Amino acid sequence: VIANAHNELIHDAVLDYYGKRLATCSSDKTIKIFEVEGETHKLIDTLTGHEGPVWRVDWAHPKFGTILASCSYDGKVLIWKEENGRWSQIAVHAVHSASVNSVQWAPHEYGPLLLVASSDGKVSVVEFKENGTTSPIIIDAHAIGVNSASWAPATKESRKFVTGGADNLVKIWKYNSDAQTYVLESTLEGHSDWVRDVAWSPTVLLRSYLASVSQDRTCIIWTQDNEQGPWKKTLLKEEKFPDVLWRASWSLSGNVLALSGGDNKVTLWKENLEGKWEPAGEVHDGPCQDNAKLIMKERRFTASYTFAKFSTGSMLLTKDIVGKSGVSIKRLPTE
Repeated sequence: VIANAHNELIHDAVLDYYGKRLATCSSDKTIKIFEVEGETHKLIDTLTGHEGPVWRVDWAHPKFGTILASCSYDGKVLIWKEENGRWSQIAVHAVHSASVNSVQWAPHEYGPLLLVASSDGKVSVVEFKENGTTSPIIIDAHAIGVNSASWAPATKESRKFVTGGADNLVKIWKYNSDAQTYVLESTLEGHSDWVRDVAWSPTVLLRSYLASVSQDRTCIIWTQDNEQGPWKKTLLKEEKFPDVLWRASWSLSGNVLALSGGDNKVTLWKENLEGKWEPAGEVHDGPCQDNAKLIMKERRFTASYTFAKFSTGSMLLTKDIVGKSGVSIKRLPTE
């Protein structure tokens, strides 16, 4: 009836490719690594190096070894690697001059490719190559600041990714061989406030599925039937959600969408009739019977902030301030 919780200001978490390694990052500048087995989480190492709140973390594909990517408000991205049980920092990606808000590895087919979004208004793509053919591609995306960037599924010029800025816009970028960089292929203007997160669905059918989440308390599903055709705008539901939406995540199959924010619970959404979206599920020292405050004012984060992410093996990890790791992981059949 009355619960005493730990300092769970965890901002992000990610489950590796099998489901044996969990990583969480928080506002207290620390990254934790958990050994996942069954329904219990074993802390094994605390990674330190960031001089500010850590916003995101993302595992690389196991075919590159055990590699973790983390980004922070300190404007830096850190690449961590485990060698014979030894966790060591093996890279510093500090090209951005402002809070780095998101990081995500590309589809393995492209290689050890990292996508980065920053409040400095730019997006960087760095192919780390262990033995050293490594130059970064830097792009101006959302002058007023980029909040999130997400890769598109694999099918060089076929490489694509979506971004969401503090200018209320969603932008789609494709790689151009002749230009030697990613170019703006589309701009979408559905939202009336900060786009908190954008997610490109891995589903492989006719249309392309795209989900944008905004500070205006609405979610938009973007669709594209033919590869060069326009982009259709479709509100998830007709009316606004009670509160701010923070995150969106597509399951690796079954095309199910997981929303963080809006209602007081992580809500799932599936599409079962042409262009109709409906709820398909849901998920639910301080006693509730420092500077993180300021940085969150500028970052416009509130107390109702939460996250949720789909993972291979059909898993969904959500924020749970009561767990040992502060994260819950439920396997979820999605078809």
